[PDB]
Amino acid sequence: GSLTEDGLSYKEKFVVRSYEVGSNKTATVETIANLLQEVGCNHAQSVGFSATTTTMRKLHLIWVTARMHIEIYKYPAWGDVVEIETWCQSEGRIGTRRDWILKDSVTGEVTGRATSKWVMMNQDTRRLQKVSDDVRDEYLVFCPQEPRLAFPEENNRSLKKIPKLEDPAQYSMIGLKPRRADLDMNQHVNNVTYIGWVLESIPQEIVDTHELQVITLDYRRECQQDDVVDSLTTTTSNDSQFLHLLRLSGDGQEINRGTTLWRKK
Amino acid sequence: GSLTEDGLSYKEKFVVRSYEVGSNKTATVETIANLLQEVGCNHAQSVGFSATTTTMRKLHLIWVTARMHIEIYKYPAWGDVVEIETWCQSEGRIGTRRDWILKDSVTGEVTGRATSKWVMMNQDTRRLQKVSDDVRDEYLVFCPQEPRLAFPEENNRSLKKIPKLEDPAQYSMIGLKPRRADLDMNQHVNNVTYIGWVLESIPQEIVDTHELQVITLDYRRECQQDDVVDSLTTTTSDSQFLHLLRLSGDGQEINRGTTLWRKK
Ligand SMILES: CCOC(=O)NCc1ccccc1
Ligand SMILES: CCOC(=O)NCc1ccccc1
Repeated sequence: GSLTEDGLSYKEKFVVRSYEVGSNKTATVETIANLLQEVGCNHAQSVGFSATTTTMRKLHLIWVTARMHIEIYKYPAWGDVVEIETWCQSEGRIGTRRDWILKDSVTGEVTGRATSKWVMMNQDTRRLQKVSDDVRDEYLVFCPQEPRLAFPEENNRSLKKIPKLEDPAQYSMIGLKPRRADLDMNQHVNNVTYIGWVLESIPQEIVDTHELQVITLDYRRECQQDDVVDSLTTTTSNDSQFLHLLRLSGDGQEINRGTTLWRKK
Repeated sequence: GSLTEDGLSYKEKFVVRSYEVGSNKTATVETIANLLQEVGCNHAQSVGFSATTTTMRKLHLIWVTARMHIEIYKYPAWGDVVEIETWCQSEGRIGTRRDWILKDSVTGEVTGRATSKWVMMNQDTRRLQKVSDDVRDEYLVFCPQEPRLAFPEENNRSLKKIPKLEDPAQYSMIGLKPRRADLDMNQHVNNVTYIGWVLESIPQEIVDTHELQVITLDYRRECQQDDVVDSLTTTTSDSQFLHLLRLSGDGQEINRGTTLWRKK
């Protein structure tokens, strides 16, 4: 992959693999989500991140995900090439945004888009805090300074407030735990695993007769390597919508909330 | 990916991804095993399986893995390229073999090698019958006919009988369930998941101080979507382990094997 001409965005091509696809022989939303992170990390490397600015490293600070939002119009087939463009933007003192555009390599038509909100956190204490002006200065030179949104629309679904699922839940999947393959290189649960866990409460019948169109996922706390998770779904609706809650079963601590939206094939 | 000049093997180059590596920033054996299955699939397509031969699809037969054996000398780093070459061979009417060699694309030096044993089964009934001369002969024209072995050496790890762990196990990890990411395009649990399930009972202190050099794994029976799996490990010894996968209730064996780890 590579930096565009202006050096303010990054593109990479991916061939969809046999094991990356579901029962339709098209890419799963967990697969899309892993390619979104691979191309993110490849952009980070390309602009010099050995992913922390100098001020970040001196204050033991990191980017962490507060929200992921993914809209898929077509899931690429087994053997197909998808093209993903990525870029970041400063959201002033609040945090940063990474956005993505997925294309069919052959047609050049937009097949997907995704937006994400990141906040600063102390790695040691886990305390959230503001982007300082020193840090802003530092990474603002890798970012288009005029707006560039994957989701421009005036009331797009990617910014909506998400409520807490009320007990009892219409569906549930109980006693979910990560294995070593769920962990990243820093031994934290991969952010994509949460997507998988949220979807495990969707009944097989919805998955067999529908196509996932939108997923909006808030991150509240992390699951540790020795935590166990309960996944809770309630239908809220030709389009099926759901509301989602992930919580630790060792006391019911909220770890993620979310909404999905599915159209019949 | 592409067939070699003679049309009798397939090579492919893979760039190791961020999420495919563990705490030392080199590929997991699960990443390696996923890459082996992708080059295998890509080879099947290249020689005209758009994987079932004629008379195979007529008597509802499929290839299923009996054994996977993997030896790693160096796990590729994050952003490195592993070049894997793969090829099949006839093992008479017993079954079929698929072999792999991995190399550092910049050095050309071998970094791993993998062998796998495959038998026929119906697919509706799942009865493990053997290779006829229609479910054969049709696939020999894609195989080197003279022997070509990732593991040539007589008396060698990859062919050894594995025994059954005796209760009580030294370590265990209980209540393992596959989620939808664990299923393939036929909604069967992907064979790579059992590898993950077997290593889950190796204690973290071992993973933190050693590197896995060898994994031998037998496949006895499939784990279904609503099955629950228990993973059991005992040191036999470098460290050596004996492994057993069994279904959480009745104690139905699904997998047995052994691993071998060198201190870093
Ligand atoms: C800098 C690399 O980070 C990403 O691109 N992250 C992608 C992602 C975020 C949230 C949930 C799942 C995936
Ligand atoms: C024909 C395509 O299948 C493969 O090559 N699969 C490779 C594999 C086998 C057993 C366990 C893990 C991986």
